[PDB]
Amino acid sequence: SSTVQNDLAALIHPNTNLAQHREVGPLVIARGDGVRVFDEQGNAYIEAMSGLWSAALGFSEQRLVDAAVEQFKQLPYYHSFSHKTNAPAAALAAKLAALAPGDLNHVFFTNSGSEANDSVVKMVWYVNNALGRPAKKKFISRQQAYHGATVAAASLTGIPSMHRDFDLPAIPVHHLTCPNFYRFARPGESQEAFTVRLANELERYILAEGPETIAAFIGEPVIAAGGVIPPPTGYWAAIQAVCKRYDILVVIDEIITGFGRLGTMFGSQLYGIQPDIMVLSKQLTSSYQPLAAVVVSDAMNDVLVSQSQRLGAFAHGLTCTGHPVATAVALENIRIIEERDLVGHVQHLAPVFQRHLRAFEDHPLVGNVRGVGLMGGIELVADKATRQPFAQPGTLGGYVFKQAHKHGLIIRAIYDTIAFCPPLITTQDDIEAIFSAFERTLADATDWARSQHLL
Amino acid sequence: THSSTVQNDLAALIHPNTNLAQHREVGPLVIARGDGVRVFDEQGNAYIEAMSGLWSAALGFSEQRLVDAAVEQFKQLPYYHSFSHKTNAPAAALAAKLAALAPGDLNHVFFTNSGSEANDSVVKMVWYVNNALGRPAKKKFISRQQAYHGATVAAASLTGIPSMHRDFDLPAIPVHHLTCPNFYRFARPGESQEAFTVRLANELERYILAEGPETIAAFIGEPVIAAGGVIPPPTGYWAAIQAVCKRYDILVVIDEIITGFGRLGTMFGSQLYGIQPDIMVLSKQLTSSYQPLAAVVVSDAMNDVLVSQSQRLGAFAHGLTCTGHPVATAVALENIRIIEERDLVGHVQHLAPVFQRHLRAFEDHPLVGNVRGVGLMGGIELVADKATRQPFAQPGTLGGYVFKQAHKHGLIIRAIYDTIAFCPPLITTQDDIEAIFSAFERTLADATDWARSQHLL
Repeated sequence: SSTVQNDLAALIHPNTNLAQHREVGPLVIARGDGVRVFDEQGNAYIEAMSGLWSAALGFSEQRLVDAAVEQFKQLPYYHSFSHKTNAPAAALAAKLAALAPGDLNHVFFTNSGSEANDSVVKMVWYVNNALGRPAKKKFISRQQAYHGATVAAASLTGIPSMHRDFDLPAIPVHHLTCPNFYRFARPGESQEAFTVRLANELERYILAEGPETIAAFIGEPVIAAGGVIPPPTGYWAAIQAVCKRYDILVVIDEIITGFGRLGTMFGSQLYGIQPDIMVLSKQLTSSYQPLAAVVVSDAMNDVLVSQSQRLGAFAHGLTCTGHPVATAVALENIRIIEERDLVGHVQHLAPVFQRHLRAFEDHPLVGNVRGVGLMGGIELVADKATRQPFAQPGTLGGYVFKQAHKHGLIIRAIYDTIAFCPPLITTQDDIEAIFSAFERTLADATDWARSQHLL
Repeated sequence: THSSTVQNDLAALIHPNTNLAQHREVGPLVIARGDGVRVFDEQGNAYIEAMSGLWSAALGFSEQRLVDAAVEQFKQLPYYHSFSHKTNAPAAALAAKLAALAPGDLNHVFFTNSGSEANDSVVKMVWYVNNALGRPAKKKFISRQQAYHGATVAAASLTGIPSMHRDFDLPAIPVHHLTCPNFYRFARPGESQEAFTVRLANELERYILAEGPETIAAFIGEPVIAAGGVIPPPTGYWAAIQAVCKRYDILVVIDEIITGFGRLGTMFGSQLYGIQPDIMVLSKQLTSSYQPLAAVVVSDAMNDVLVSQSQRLGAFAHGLTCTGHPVATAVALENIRIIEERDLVGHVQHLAPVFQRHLRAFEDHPLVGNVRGVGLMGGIELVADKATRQPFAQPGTLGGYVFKQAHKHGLIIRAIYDTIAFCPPLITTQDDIEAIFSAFERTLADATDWARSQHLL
């Protein structure tokens, strides 16, 4: 059987229209090279999304392969239960502690960001039980947030299509307004005034619920999967100021913004966030190995230790927690990012990247352009004057996603917002190639949107 | 002075399933190198890994063919996702291979990284399918005391081991836990195993009728309870449980994350006990843990409802970044190929009688209350009084000693409170078995002296 035939017979795809899949079948990706991937027939595509916002070092970094191979040949697997450990997992924990801001000094490993955020929920409940605060358990998130796919993590997620028919949220979570200035600012309202309203919304909820029942706020510094939405001016100062006055932990999900994506090593630096807990994945390993990390404070670790003293063990763990090959790849991935000063590279490249995005502001299909560092979004709308969404949201974005392949370009459509998140290794020439292909794609999409009567 | 690894670990690493307070005092044991069924620490001490790590390293700790499979895939495509119709050859081939191996019409496969994610995915799929069918009340899960199904919030709610719930506010989804099917512990005086099975089936049916079958979506269970104490089911259990579930249209979810790929002497434990699952979950031996991978295999009927939902909702809005990871799935494919090529299921069938006899040699030992096991899994439960089956005053005190002391005799086992578990790699030889139990004999002698001096008896 062909790969296509194996796929159509047996594979349930994630985040895919499974009915349309029976008709159109899969696109088989066969090979990676730098910022490009190739399908089974040999067609080339510039991967302007780094896959899933994650392949920081591109798709053929032999030094990551080498790190995996070297570890495989010594010890291809061992666990970290019952005091057992391995050298890469311990070295990576120490490295993440050295990189993370403030007293974020203690690291717990998982396979995925979803597991990591599940672990945060469990750790926070555990610590507040240990502290004699058994009521202090509710989480606060936001509309359009993305924090993962497990039952708890997807309850923190605030994208409504990810809740529909899954009975989510299934744990106590409140979702604030999405901090999207373009979409929700009032006529003539400044970004600062929008932030005032968002911060007051958060505090109004805390006071109505009772702060003694609220354990934590979780958020991405920039909302990615929900639409590439940078925060409005002053937002993170205001949110932290509120949370600090109620002993509400600030959990910062850096699974996409971490490791240079915004032009600083962690997005928390750019926005002046001091997290109580920081969550990392994706560019942590360039997704060459499944790995995520939860980084917590000395104070939180001390409570975890006092719990083991009275309960006998920290009764939480995954079979591959601390996997020696996964953590060895991450350690090498970080070393490359530092040795090659890729954070500095993003700083150098971000202006031309952002300029290319904003060149489309006057385009007939474009309602808003936004972006920070090496992440960007171009939101297409049915009417520029009224910011009107399309009658069936995603109709035009879905076309752009498909049609870009014909021009050798992979982007990701978030309904009708076109996302860009290319590898940290992207060059000036790569940027020009991305936008040449996107120009051709958007010209096709203009003909298509007009014929389809979408505008 | 401590090694750099020890210093790094003590400064920064939060350990899973570890006493974090004791860890500050005793520090970590650094495992450095693998060699077949053995591992070596940083000091050069050697250990026969009688647990395959975490019940999982089926091919042992130095199988170069799995390394080769990872390398060959790394050189072509080190990562790509499976969202938005994208796919890769190893994930598609592995899906087809698992569908070919799985019983009945378990023909459709969803990939995750971990068993916990997989069981979380099962919970979501079951709720999704029941909403799709216009049955919004049919959502409750049934599990069992001492079950283990993972560590995420939902999966750990299905887990029935109380220490894994304590201070975590679990269960946190609707679940009911039946009696643990442990004949040694819960049989009445003179009761046969078949009679105990009847009582367990009637317990399940009474619960269903009292709750309302229209509110109950699924039963989940391991064929043999592993992390909960190596507890095989009593005679006829699975036939009886399945019949009740079928009577009330309750899905049967079989968690083969440990029993899968030959552990019990059949490719899947469902064959040994005559289980036909609606959903089967796989991990661990799937890759010998060389790569994080798990799989959910569902029936045609389940898949048809998932497809009808995408028709009306636009997408199956569920997925992990590394779902279907090409390196992880390529390693799993080669792992299965080696199991088949070397007929390791047949090898387990040959080893199992010898292994089980070595376990039962300890039945008459003064510390041993019960010996149990099937295939290449076994457990030796230590008790304070054999006549009354009395647990120890502080459960785990003796088991913890045995765990520590076995290292001194070159042996790694796992203590489940005071039950000693054995689950060696599929590649274990008869010589290896003799070495395991020679070292365990010496450890149990040490423990008998220690238990006496400690006044535990």
